[PDB]
Amino acid sequence: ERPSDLVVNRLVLFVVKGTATSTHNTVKPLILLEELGVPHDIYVVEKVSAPWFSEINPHKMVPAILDRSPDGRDTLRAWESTSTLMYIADAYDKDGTFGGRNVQERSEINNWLTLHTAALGPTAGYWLYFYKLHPEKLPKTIEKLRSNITVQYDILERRLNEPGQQYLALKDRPTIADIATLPFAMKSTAELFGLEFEKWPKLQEWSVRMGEREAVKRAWQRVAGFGHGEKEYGMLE
Amino acid sequence: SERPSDLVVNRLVLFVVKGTATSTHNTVKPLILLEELGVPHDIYVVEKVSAPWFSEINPHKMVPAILDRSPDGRDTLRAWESTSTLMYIADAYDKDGTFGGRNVQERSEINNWLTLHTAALGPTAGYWLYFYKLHPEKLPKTIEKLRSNITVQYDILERRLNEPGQQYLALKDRPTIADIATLPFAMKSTAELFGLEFEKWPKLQEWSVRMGEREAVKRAWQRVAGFGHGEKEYGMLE
Repeated sequence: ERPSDLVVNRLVLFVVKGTATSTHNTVKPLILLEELGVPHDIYVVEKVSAPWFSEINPHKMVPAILDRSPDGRDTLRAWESTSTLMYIADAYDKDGTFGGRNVQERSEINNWLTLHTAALGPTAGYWLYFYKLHPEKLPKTIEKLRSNITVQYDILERRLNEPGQQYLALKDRPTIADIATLPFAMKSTAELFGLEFEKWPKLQEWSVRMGEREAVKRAWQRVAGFGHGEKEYGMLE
Repeated sequence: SERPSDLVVNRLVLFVVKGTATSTHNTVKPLILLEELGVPHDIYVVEKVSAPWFSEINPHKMVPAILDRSPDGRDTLRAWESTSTLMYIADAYDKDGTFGGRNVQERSEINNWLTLHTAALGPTAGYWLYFYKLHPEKLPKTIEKLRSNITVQYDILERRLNEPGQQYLALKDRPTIADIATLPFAMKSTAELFGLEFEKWPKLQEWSVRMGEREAVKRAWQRVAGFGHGEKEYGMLE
């Protein structure tokens, strides 16, 4: 079965009702969609648990993307934020502006993108679970995860301190790697972790440089408002 | 912080450590693909991942890592994080898209299941092994929760493999970098280390034995166990 209003004519990004702690992963694909000007629709999921949604993403989370295939005969699906970034970059960044133009560029883009996906992303994800969602409070665990977040921030700082290394993967311009990292490496998010983000200056400078991009501003502005517009759930107009 | 005398990049150099039961689950992943594609490569057994010269190669101070020559051969590039190593090898040495994916459709599913493993099972297992063995104190209330999350992942993989003709995680027809990335953390030996009955997920076990029958996978497990236990313990192997 399926919902009535769910129809794919363009890329379809699945999000939830905007909050502080529900947007840090959904904003990632939205930043890239805003950077490339890809035509897309927003579908606000009421219950990620809903059986129809688990057929789209078996991990039962946002973001998730349903899109028609290149030919336009069949539809494609992408889930896990890092997997949404790659799929867009594959299908919409033909110039490799954000995906990488050759093997050498991609090699560094996949390094920093994957580092985030495997280290800082899960570490931050587990931290938020044990802090807010876990029925019991385990402060020894929450402390060890907060300790691991600083180890990651350190690795980002070290990289951004290297000569002319303005962005994480490439010196010259931002890549999906930078988009994947920004939501878990900004002053707002550091403060939530109970960290002084000034301690990592170059990582703070980097976050501000990224934050001043019009596409990043629009993404944060829009992702906050989803589910608080004229339509509470389903396909937004 | 000198780069060791014997460290030279004439071809793809895969960085590993001394082979154990604990030290081959991530370093086997790029080695499986290298064996599957028959890529010419060297093995460099790192004595100390803490060594400052190694931190210049992989700032996360872990294996696997890769130094390789650029396509033209004039420049030197690096790959670190097991999932990053697979994606690089596929990009540089899998032009047919046999494991990397041939078109957008195939890659979409390959990236999905690859990323799931990279973001969910991989980091969950890695945190589980840490608190169990490496963390000075043992906190039972936390460690149980990670084991409880490993099962939720095993359940998602079982649901996928139960779909009609879904012989492999990403694609129906053949194995991809997604399957190579998941295997080490979804096999009977690794399920028993987690204190789980791997029979409870039949199709996932069927998948795990079928992947083990592949000659490239057998060669990888064989070789990765033997690194550092040969005549040369550390440095570039021959």
